[PDB]
Amino acid sequence: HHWGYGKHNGPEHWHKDFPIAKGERQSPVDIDTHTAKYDPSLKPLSVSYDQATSLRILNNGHAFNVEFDDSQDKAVLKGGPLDGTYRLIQFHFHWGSLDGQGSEHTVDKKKYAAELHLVHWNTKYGDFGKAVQQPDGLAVLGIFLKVGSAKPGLQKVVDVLDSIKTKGKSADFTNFDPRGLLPESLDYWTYPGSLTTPPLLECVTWIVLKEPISVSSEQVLKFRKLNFNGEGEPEELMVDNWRPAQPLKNRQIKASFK
Ligand SMILES: Nc1c(F)cc(S(=O)(=O)Nc2nnc(S(N)(=O)=O)s2)cc1Cl
Ligand SMILES: Nc1c(F)cc(S(=O)(=O)Nc2nnc(S(N)(=O)=O)s2)cc1Cl
Ligand SMILES: [Zn+2]
Repeated sequence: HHWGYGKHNGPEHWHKDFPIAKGERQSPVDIDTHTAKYDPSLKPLSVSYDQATSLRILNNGHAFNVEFDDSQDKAVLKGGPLDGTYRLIQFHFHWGSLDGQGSEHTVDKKKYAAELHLVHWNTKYGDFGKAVQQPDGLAVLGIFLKVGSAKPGLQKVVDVLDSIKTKGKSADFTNFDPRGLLPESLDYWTYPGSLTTPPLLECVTWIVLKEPISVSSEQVLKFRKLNFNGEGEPEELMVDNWRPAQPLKNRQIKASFK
């Protein structure tokens, strides 16, 4: 039936309905830190989220998305390998059933407990819909989450999760500041890729931060209490909603740091 992360509709099945699954620039990929090359042509990365307007949080049966108002440039990503301005539309996470797995991208094969994706679209293309029809339509800022100390800026998300336990549920989630989810350093790796979930469109410039943010065991645990299924259907814990590393093929990963 519908794609998912189960044994019969998981990552290894997606190619049947979404051929691009075996394309040339699929994500995520393993980040070989030694093979990644520092790039001088990379302009300073700019993350301007002070005017961010969060609107709501929703369970789409695959993960939960915190959406933002992107009708105006309020939260934009610029600089780095990007040409132009990209507006934040939503962010979500990917996590595992255990602390030892969960991230989509990996660093020297190392898997983190989870991974944060802040999705942005290129303003030159008018809307998100048109942006996903362009090779450079999107820019996703990926941040790894390791288990350790609690991340203050993530608790507001964690505490609202009970109100959107099942697929289809959503709740007002205004005045949330995404800056509270950013690590100290902005050092990153970047490469051309795709969405990590169907339709797996290859319209993404990936920017993955090197420094992980640390979250508490209890914060991650609450992520695992969510449900893939709908309210009246049998319970299936929302865990391991990540796609494994895909072939890098003809691509190079650039580092913004030497
Ligand atoms: N417009 C547009 C786009 F959004 C994406 C891709 S693509 O990602 O390179 N190729 C695929 N086109 N459809 C695909 S799917 N979901 O496998 O059927 S992905 C090509 C074009 Cl031309
Ligand atoms: N066409 C199209 C698209 F390319 C993407 C999304 S989306 O759900 O908002 N975006 C996400 N889908 N995958 C994500 S990931 N894990 O960041 O690569 S972002 C929805 C539609 Cl309808
Ligand atoms: Zn994602």
